[PDB]
Amino acid sequence: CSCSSLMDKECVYFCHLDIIW
Amino acid sequence: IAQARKLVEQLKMEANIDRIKVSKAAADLMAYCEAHAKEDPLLTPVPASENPFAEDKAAVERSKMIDRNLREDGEKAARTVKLLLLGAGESGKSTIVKQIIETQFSFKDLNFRMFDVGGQRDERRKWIHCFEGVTAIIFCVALSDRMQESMNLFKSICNNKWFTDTSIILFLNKKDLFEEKIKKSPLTDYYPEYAGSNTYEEAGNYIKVQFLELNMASDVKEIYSHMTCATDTQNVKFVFDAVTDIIIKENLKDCGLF
Amino acid sequence: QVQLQESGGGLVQPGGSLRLSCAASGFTFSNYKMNWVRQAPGKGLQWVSDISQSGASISYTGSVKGRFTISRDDAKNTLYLQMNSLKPADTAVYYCARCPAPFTRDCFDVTSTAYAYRGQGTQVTVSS
Amino acid sequence: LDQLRQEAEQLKNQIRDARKACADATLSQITNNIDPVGRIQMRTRRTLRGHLAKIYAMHWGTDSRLLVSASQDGKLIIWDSYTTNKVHAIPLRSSWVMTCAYAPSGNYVACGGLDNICSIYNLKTREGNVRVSRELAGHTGYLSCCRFLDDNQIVTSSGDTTCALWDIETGQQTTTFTGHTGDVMSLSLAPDTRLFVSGACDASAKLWDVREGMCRQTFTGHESDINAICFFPNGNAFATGSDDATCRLFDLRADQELMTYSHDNIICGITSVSFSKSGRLLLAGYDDFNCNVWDALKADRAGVLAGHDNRVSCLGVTDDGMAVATGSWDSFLKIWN
Amino acid sequence: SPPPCQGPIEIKETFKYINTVVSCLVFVLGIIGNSTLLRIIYKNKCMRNGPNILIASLALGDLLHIVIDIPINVYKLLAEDWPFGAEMCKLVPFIQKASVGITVLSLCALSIDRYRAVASWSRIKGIGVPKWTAVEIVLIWVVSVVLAVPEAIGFDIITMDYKGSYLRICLLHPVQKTAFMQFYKTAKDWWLFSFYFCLPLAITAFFYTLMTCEMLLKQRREVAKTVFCLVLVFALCWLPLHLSRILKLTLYNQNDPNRCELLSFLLVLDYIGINMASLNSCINPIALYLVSKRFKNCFKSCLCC
Repeated sequence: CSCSSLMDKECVYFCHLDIIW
Repeated sequence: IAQARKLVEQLKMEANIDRIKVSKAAADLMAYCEAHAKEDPLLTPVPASENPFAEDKAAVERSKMIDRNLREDGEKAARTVKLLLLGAGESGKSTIVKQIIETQFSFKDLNFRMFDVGGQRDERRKWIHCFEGVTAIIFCVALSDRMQESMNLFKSICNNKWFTDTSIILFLNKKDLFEEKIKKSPLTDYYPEYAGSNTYEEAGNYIKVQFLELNMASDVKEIYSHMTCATDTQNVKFVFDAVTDIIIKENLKDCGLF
Repeated sequence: QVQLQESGGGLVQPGGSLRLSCAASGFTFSNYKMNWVRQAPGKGLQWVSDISQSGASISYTGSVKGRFTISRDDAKNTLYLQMNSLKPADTAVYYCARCPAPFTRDCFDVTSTAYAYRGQGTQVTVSS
Repeated sequence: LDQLRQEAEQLKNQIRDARKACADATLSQITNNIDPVGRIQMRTRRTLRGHLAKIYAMHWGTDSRLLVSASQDGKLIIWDSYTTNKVHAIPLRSSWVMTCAYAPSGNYVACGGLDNICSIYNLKTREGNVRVSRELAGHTGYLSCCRFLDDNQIVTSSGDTTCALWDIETGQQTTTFTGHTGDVMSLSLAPDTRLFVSGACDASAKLWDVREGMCRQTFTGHESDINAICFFPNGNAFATGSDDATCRLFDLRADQELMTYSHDNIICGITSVSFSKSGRLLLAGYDDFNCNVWDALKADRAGVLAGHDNRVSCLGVTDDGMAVATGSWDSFLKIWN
Repeated sequence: SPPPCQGPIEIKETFKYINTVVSCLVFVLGIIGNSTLLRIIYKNKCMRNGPNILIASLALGDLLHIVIDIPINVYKLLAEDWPFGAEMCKLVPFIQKASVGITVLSLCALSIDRYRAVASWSRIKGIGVPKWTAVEIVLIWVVSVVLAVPEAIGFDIITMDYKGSYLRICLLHPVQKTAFMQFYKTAKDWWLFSFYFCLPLAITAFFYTLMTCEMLLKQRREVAKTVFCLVLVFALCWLPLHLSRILKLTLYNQNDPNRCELLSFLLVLDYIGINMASLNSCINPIALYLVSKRFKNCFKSCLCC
């Protein structure tokens, strides 16, 4: 789980709740 | 008049016998096995020293070379298509094998090893187990009209465990001779009249169904059926079709895709 | 000496009934599969009945279906076969063939010539 | 003739009465006091591999060191149990083999099968050389057991209910033994080698004498086919080991069965039998890939030899008795101790 | 930073009840289904032939995937935290990528045998365990563990604050160091969908396409359906999970204020995937019970008593 960068707070939180893949 | 007249003479030879009875024979066994108990390694543990559990190192080399050719010798047997044909003895065995007396045959990259046992006695319960693992039986009961004894063998093999997975092929031989014989004498003379017809197509089925009666006709061991003649050219072709089908089925079963 | 003695064979008009027995002895008649093999004129030894060890698995030939019944009785130590509405073609010498292997359903050489475990048989006959 | 049948029945009835009066105290009664053997434990040492098919026979040598194997492989490997070295590996014209023997002098071996021939081979006669010496033909029906009583003589059971005796030098049969109705299944020569026993598929073993070629005594106490018999050390008895799932120890001089080795859990038949050096322990193989040792005097189990996944088709004890070997349909030969 | 969201991201507690039960079933039903397939093979010598060694590979690589998927993905669905330490953040995600490698490679190696068996019937019946398979497998397992090497290196935990709540997440850092791995971060979601899903469905569907053509006596027809379903139930059990990641890469846009709703949807779809995907690895032993009588007779002796 990853996206543009950790500058975006919301997207990182999604990886918190997402399956480990 | 003379089949057991010798036996009665034999039994008299067993009668006038000086017999030492059990109340000295148990002591006879008891005396020997108690006086020899000191020398029995299994009854008594033999001392640890006497129990063991140039040319030899050369012998270790012989064993390897001997053990080498076994693998190579097994190579041919690995690829061999083992078969047997029972046919209740007298049948169209000559024509089929022409196209223990073990002949051989190879076709389309395979090595058939046909096995014919007609030289043995009727009681085959102590040696038939040697054929467990054969790829498939090949029955070739000829309609020369032994017919009956052939059926009884079909009963035995179709209901035994050693042959539970070996497919069975059934051949009706000597079609020309069979038709010539039956164009005048019907089958119903010696069989029940359920046939109700005198031809060569129904008769082949009527002879077949009797065999189908005694089998389980399972999705695996389904019989194979193609009546054959000594003036035909498709007998070996149908044998090849059945054998290659059986080999494919064994392969699939091995893959678990069966 | 394992002995299997048969009884009941006799003349019967076509379409009638007939039951015959087999009082075995010398072995344990509870763990041996057993058969009824007949030897008709103009034929060899044929296979008819296939009473298994349990008594629920019983087989028959196509010529014999819906007419013959077979049964075992350990307490009486005997085998039983019965023929109903039999046709004239049942004119054989029915023998009482025990199979060589106890504790198994392998009945392999029971109809062979000179077999050692079928009694002398009873001359069943059918008149007209 | 009717009288001949009735006469046979009458003389059979009287023979049993002669036997019945002889049996006053069964073997178990007198041998009740003796201390049983107790559970013995023999664990394998050597699993001799090299066969690619179920092995149908084996035999030891008077040296108690060299073995023999016969299998549908088509080979006749001669092993050295002490080291598991394949000393010889003979092929033969017909793959199928049901027996093998090892000459007491050690210079020969014989091996017959479903071909009606007991072909002899000159084992270690010429250095690095062994070939088919003789082929003893004219013995109808498959061949089930061969044994050497001397360099030039062989006794062979057959599928045609016969136990002919042969002369290897002339390859001609000298004296034939007849009287069995079912095909013969095994032999066992006496130590004195004037007598031998032959169990067959008529549920009756018979005692033959080599010299005058007559049936001295007929024994019957079984309920099915007799498979493999061994002959008691002292020379006056022999175990039977039939498909009846039981071993019976008969005795000469009495013409009766002394004891019966059977347990209700053993449900399969028997295919091999052997004794020990002193004869106290009886070893018998079974169709359930399990050989278990028997107390010949107490008819109680004394161990198992579970080391195979398929039928134990053969077994023998060494002449000195220091070891035991079992073969099985799993294609591995095991040497116990 | 991009614009804020109009609402929070959360997963309904109702769904938690539904999924956690399904994960429990498939966890048990797979361990028994795949451990009882191992017990069958490891006990019968005659079953150890060429293709049956691969089934042990497919089954063996299917217990690993089940074990390394449910407990760590169920735990996320409930705990929502990573107290496993820094090391395992590079270990657990590494193993599951390897395990998925064996499952798809074995399904490909198994696929060729079902063609070799029917087309090359004469030669296939050779050695019990041909040396080729002994070396075909070694590459398959070694290649798989090699291809999952990047995940261990890339993954790392971070520190962050969210809505006043401090959090740590195991993930693949967007600021990857080297060019090779930097391309990896922008390609993983396309690599996985390519090597591990599209390729096996390209291969297994290929040889099975040539086997049925070679095979084609009405029994052999039902043999195809044993395959027509096995490949079919591979795409129906794996399409969601990849579909979940593909949609994220494509339909996500941090510049859209209405985005956080989409993130919530993927969590439900992502978590279902760990069950449907785990079902496939859990379904092959079942497929052997319905066709293979030799295995079924072994299953009856193993599960009915």
